[PDB]
Amino acid sequence: MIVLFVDFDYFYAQVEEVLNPSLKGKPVVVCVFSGRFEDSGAVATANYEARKFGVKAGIPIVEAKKILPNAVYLPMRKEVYQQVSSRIMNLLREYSEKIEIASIDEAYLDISDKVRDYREAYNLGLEIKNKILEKEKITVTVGISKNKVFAKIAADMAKPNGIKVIDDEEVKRLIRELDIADVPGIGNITAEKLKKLGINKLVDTLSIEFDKLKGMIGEAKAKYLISLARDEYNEPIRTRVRKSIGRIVTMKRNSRNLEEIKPYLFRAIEESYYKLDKRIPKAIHVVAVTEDLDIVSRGRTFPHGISKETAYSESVKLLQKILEEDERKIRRIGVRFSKFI
DNA sequence: GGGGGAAGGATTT
DNA sequence: CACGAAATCCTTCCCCC
Ligand SMILES: Nc1nc2c(ncn2[C@H]2C[C@H](O)[C@@H](COP(=O)(O)OP(=O)(O)OP(=O)(O)O)O2)c(=O)[nH]1
Ligand SMILES: [Ca+2]
Ligand SMILES: [Ca+2]
Ligand SMILES: [Ca+2]
Repeated sequence: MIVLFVDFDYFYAQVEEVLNPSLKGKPVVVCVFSGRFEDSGAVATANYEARKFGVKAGIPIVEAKKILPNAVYLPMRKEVYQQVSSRIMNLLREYSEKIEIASIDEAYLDISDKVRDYREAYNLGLEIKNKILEKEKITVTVGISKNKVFAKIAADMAKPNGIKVIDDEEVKRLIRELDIADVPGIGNITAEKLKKLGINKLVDTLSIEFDKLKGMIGEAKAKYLISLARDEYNEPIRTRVRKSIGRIVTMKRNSRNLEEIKPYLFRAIEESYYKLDKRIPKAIHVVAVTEDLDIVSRGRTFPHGISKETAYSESVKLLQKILEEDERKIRRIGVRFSKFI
């Protein structure tokens, strides 16, 4: 079982770079301006020239402006990146059929066939990096191991613009040397729940009774960590398919006024439908980010599809339902459509 | 007891 | 201060064999 993971480097930043070469070399920060005030918003991502000074995805634009005032700040253009991504995903098909597109810039290729050992894998890794750097002028980091989880950790260790093979000899030492927090799927919250159990490496999972672990982190993730530590993880690569579409927007001000909110909620629906393009959804949820970044949502599943007019009608009710309960002001508002016909 | 759908959340990338 | 989008998993509630 040989898995090849491809991760496009500082993707958005790099695309903006590609589209305007003069930018290369300078510190670039791709932003998402909320429009509340001046420079309100957050960082979608940044290139390494900015990354090394602490400017990273998540921080407010204002905190980034404070660290690197003379860096280039571009608005985020999601659509563009999307089409550059897909074109690259096509070039990857010319190397395998068994492909899983995890995100806008991640992909696992099952190449157990077209190879047989790692020496001929590290080669296909270079055939792919170079191929991509050529047709689209974009650098990627390749990771190669026996399963998706390790294929990915490989890339993490080798980025940016790198390639790495995690055979088996080392997979053994990693199950003991790797910090549990650096395991895909283990977030900050899960990483911390694992300290209170004495789990600081994968191996420590074998030392704990399964039930005390299922109670702390749930069964799924428990069976996940164990399988990996017990070195028998083998999830397959498969074609993932869109299950939901949506959009959440930020309001210029926080409010509880229905008539003051409806315009944002409607614009969200309008955009969601544009993206739905031909897909008919049976389920709708109205999501809201309260005044203290807490996520609230209400929904309804219908026996039939949902016409645009129905959606308008329903969303207004679901929002009212939200204001009925939570007495907190609303900062962000949006919708999501699922259960397509 | 346990299937199976719903809904509202939690957590991760 | 602190945007966005989508997946999976969890706990709870419910109708009913
Ligand atoms: N709006 C927004 N976009 C994000 C965020 N994190 C990642 N993205 C987007 C833009 C990133 O270029 C893209 C790929 O994510 P990583 O692959 O997580 O980001 P990036 O490629 O810059 O770093 P990397 O190549 O993985 O070392 O996803 C985020 O927190 N907010
Ligand atoms: Ca990544
Ligand atoms: Ca990446
Ligand atoms: Ca992690």
